Amino acid sequence: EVEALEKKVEALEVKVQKLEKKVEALEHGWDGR
Amino acid sequence: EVEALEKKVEALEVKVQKLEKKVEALEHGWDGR
Amino acid sequence: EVEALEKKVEALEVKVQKLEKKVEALEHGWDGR
Repeated sequence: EVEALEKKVEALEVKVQKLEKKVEALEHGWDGR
Repeated sequence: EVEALEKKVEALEVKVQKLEKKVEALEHGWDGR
Repeated sequence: EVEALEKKVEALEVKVQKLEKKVEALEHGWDGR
């Protein structure tokens, strides 16, 4: 259970980092995004 | 503790999926968003 | 392990709340964002 939760949490960290990059690109208009 | 963490992690998955949909809509301009 | 996971989950909640605010601002154009 705990190890599986560690994996789901890391997966969420990956998804959140991607969202952060995409949101910063939209907020700042980077490269015309 | 562990079961409560499982619930919080699932709640985060729900919030992250919603954010992903909203961000993709903004990035692609779907339906004028 | 479990307490460390509790901390990572709270950190994710903070990041997700920030993303939600930023996305709502972009979706609604708040304050010209």
